[PDB]
Amino acid sequence: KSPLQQEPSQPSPPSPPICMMNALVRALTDSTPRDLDYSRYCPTDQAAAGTDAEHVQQFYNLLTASIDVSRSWAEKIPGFTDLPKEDQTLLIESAFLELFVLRLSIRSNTAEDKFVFCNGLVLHRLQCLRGFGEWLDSIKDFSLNLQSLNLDIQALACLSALSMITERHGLKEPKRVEELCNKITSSLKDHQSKGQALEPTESKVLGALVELRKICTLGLQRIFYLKLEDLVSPPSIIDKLFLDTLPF
Repeated sequence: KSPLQQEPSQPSPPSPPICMMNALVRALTDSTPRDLDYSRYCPTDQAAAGTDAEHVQQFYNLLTASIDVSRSWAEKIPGFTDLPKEDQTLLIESAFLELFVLRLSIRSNTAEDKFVFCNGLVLHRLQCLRGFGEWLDSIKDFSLNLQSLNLDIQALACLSALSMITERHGLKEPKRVEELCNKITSSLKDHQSKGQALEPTESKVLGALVELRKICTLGLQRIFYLKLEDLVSPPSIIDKLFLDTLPF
């Protein structure tokens, strides 16, 4: 009598408003040290006296703390949990080095040649030169460029989420990760329109994004040689990350 065909053409009322930008910023502000720790901070530190083995030990200890902080950072993000369990794990492991570098560069001061970690620990430049070496130096150069961009708090919050969220390879539903990426870009996009220019600085971000990626692969390269040496052998979590992640 009355058959149905074609699309329903339902307007579909808009979803209720969400403070997406605020949530990202809130998480970003809490994951920063206040007390600060300069007990081991020194103006001069030459690579010597167990430089390799001791520094390598320091390297994993810092990352172990960094990844837990990164996890909490991801956990604070709204809609992060909604993604499959495996997706959330894949995103964290792949983006752990990127988040550490990105967050470290923002917090660090290139003019002062000092690096401030999310734990408040400061390793100047030479202190991390023992292992990172030229790898650290690249981060300092990257940080200077990043500072030039400025990137407000809200803009920065979306970008850190953007770095964390991206299509990998054996992803759970590429679209789950992409869905979240679009969500971050939605908040971010309105942020870029807030300024008088109304021009998105994403293109500038992508140029620094490639450089950021170079650091991510550089981190893998440095540790690859150190692991062959096996000065102290990486922890299960960090070694797991290396094997789980791929250079491609």
